[PDB]
Amino acid sequence: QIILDLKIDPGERMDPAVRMVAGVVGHLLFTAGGRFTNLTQNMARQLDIALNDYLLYMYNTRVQVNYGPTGEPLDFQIGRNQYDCNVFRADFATGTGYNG
Amino acid sequence: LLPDLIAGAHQNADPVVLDVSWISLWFAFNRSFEPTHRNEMLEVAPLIESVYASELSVMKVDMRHLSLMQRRFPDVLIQARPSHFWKAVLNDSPEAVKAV
Amino acid sequence: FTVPDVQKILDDIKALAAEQVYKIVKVPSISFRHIVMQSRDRVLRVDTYYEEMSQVGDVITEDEPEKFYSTIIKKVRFIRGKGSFILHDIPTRDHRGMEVAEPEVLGVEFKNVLPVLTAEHRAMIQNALDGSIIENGNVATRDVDVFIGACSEPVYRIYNRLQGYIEAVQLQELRNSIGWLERLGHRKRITYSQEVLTDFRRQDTIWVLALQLPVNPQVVWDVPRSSIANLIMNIATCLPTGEYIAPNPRISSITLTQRITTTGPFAILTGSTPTAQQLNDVRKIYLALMFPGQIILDLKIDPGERMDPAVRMVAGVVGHLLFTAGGRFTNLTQNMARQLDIALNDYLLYMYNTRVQVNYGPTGEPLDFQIGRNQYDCNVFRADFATGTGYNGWATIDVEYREPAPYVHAQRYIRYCGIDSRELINPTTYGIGMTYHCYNEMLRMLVAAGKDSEAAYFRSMLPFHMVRFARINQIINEDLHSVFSLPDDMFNALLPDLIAGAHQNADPVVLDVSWISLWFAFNRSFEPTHRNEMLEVAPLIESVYASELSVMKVDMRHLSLMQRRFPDVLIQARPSHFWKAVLNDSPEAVKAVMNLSHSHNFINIRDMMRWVMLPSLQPSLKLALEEEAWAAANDFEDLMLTDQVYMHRDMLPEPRLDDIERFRQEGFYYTNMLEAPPEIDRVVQYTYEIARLQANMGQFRAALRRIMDDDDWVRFGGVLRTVRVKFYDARPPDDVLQGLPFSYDTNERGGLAYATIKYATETTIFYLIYNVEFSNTPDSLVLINPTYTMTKVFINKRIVERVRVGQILAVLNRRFVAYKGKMRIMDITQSLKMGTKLAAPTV
Amino acid sequence: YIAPNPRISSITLTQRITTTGPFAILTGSTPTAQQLNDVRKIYLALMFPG
Amino acid sequence: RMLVAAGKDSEAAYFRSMLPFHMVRFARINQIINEDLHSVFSLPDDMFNA
Repeated sequence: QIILDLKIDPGERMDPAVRMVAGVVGHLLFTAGGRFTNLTQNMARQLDIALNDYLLYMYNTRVQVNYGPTGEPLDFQIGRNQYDCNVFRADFATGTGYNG
Repeated sequence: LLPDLIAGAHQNADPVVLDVSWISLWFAFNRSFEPTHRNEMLEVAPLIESVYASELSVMKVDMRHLSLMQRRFPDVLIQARPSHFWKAVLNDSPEAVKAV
Repeated sequence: FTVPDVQKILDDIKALAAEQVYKIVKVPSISFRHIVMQSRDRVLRVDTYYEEMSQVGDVITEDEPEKFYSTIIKKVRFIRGKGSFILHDIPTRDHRGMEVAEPEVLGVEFKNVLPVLTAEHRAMIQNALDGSIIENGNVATRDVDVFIGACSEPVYRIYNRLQGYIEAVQLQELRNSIGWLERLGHRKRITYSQEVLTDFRRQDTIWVLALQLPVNPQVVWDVPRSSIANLIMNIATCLPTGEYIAPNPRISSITLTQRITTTGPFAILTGSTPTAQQLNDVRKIYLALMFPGQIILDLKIDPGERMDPAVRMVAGVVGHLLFTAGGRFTNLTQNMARQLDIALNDYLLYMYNTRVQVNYGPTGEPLDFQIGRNQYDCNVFRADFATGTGYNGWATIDVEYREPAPYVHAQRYIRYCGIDSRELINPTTYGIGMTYHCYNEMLRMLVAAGKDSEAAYFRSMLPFHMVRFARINQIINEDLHSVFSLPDDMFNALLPDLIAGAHQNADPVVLDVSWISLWFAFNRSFEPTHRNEMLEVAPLIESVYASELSVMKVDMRHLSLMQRRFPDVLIQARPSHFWKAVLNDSPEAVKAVMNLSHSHNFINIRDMMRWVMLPSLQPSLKLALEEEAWAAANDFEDLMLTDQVYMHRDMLPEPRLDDIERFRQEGFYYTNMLEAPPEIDRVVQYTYEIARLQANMGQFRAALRRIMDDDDWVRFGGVLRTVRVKFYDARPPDDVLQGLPFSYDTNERGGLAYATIKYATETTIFYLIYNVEFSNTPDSLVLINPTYTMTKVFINKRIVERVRVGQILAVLNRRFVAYKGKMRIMDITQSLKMGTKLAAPTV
Repeated sequence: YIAPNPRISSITLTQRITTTGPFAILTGSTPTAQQLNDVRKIYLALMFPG
Repeated sequence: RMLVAAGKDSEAAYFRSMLPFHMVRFARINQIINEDLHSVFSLPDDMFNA
């Protein structure tokens, strides 16, 4: 029965890492699938972008990435075991990528 | 509600939309909720709404009766509008449920 | 940054974005009025719209067609702004168990005929008032009201069109606008908001948008010879500003001053210090690298300056690495390549010793030899744009079409030396172990020349090199994607454009710098620590700009067809006349925007004609309103100008009052309005030439008196005349009654006779009412000599009508839409501008 | 007598960077009385051919 | 075409920009010659062709 949203305004300044960690905590802290909902589509997409960008920006020596066909975020495979991050995208009918 | 929101169907129950900040998610990640005591008015919770229900019951009843004369008598109700008897009953009524 | 004129004009554009043409009222504009005579059952119904146009503008004359165009545009804008209103919070009452409207919201005023009515008429008008109903209809699954009112057709069509526009906005446009905008937010790394769509009233609120969001790229691109203008305004609105930083000096300390006793050219150029001109030149170089093809660098050597050999050989060997100028695009003209190659051929020969055997090539072309123990063929490093060798993009993928782009005419993702623009860069550690072909081969031939120190230097600052191309990669592939970018087929032609030697295409601008400038560019790196602040308003700017362009396009399309419809009044005219007519009636913003382009290169009328036959137009409310307005304004009869005028003697009626009461019950009025044009046998066409010869012979006035004794009609000229409406209660003045539709003067000067004849340009229509007194004789108005009137004008449209008691309400045939007073209306057009930029992580 | 548009020789791109004319050294020049006389003479020879 | 062949480009660009001014100056001089000067004191075609 309650819907959240994300606020922007120029009056505040932050380290960009807040969103980098915020995508992770959002995917680990809300439920957006099953038989109900807690998110709306736009901020779910924003969290998807945040998690993708956290999985992309890295500081050690580089590992190899293979990008997928479409321009949707998380369309790639990564690393030595070739783990597919495409399962982490959010869809309301399916509900992958959250606590539910 | 979930098919309503995912299909855009017109619904009676609006899910209330709120807004938080980005770093607030990470802060809420590092907290826990502990109710060291329970609400006192819980011990008088049920009977309250019973009184609530009773008042609503009463008003619903005379609402119906008002409609009767709209069918019964057109000439003394030349300017009949449902808001007329709605406000007439809603004036002579306890202010509590009206405030609710 | 920007020159202040462009900043001022873009601020003016944003200001011009934020005004409102539509209106929200409670009762629509009143269109019909009733004049009550001494007649108690017949009144004069007059639609006030006709007289309302009749009092606007100045007289039309054939000598000034530009003023004619200005008046036409003014009247069209008058009718356009006349009906731009939306009904909201409409009053009503309730009886017969049904909600009934108000006589005011009917749009018709007849309050001044009630007290002279009778009992039966009051009963009938009461029943007719009770007749009107309001239906609880629906639109887009939202409840609305339907009722019947009265309005003139030209306003009604614009009202219907705006209803269609708002229905289309409420149906599909805003969702796809939001989706498009969010795709830009994803790609451009810019965050937006939807808070205003998410209150607890969102389900029952009517949305309004003034600007359509998705912008057609061809509408900006079709502007002829505006490529330079698009470029300059792109770099004005999208180019950000960072800072320059050098790497650790211990690098250059250990690589080119490992030996202290000896020295090299690089050892002397690494201790150099710049001046302001070199910083400006490095600015120019980075500007060139942020825009391939359109910006090309050239060379200057100042007359007061002298070059140094160390400077030039270092310049060549470093410029082989700082540019990509081959393959499918280019960066530098051929002269640049020739001097860089000459400097290379000098650098590979200054220290030539026994331990290196070099086989000189037979050709006289410079840089033709083989060097090293492998005896590598150094002939590859010729700079030909066909193969692209000698640059950085040689043997490297640069142009690709990965995913469906937001901006449909720009699909590109430009990747220099194989790096990708999707990974965010950690510049302190990124780039230790990435490489490509040309850099490695350059290292191999540097060692093959025996130059150890330069090899160590370049290998040391390989990460520096590639990370500043990484920053440039970011600044090119996320910020600069907009409708101002170079179109794909347009972009494909630059290499044929450069190598062919012709200029059918737009010629890219050129730029010039110095030799040591590229050295001072090499050992610096750019960082975008502060992005430009006008990014979040760009989509709004395009939608307005595209709207104004489409407005002038449709104005050209219809106004170019004026002369064919009216030959006799636009005889001496030119297309330049309506060109200046619309230049006088447009805001200054688009004029300045086309000033930045058309100042450099010339345009002509056929350029505009081909521009306006281009079918590119951008969806907007103003376009819809104007298009249906000009469609409604096609009949110039509604444009209060006509030629159906006649000078004909008729007699005013002078009635017999046998019964005062019966005559008073009926409504008698006079008008010299003509029901139909007369037969062609009773009228003769007169021009200036026949009148001139008539005066010349000396039988001018006598001919007119004779032909009018013949009781005929005269059509003085085919020149249009302004029309004017009057109402009176008494006799009109003699000037308008007995007046002549022409002018004729003759004087004497110096033994000669002079004569001039004019045709009247101002004509009027008027209505006369007869009021009688009870104690009057039946022959009170009877005169021995009836009066002469000599003005007759014909109009198709029934401007004024005498109406009986019941026929007044037959006008009720307009289907009007209403929104409930418990609704609310907002607009979120300026809400397009909101948004924040996600600064990339930086070290 | 009318001078040409100043924007033909150069165009600006930002606050500091701007193109320069190939004949920039000759563009910044102003005639004398004799040079005005010569300009008049050229236009008169132009205006009557032959 | 000659200056393009001569490797000279910026001068060619300046002239290609300059051309319309040149030809409209000559268009106006054509108007002056053919319209303004029609008088008996103009040279007849015999002398002009001789």
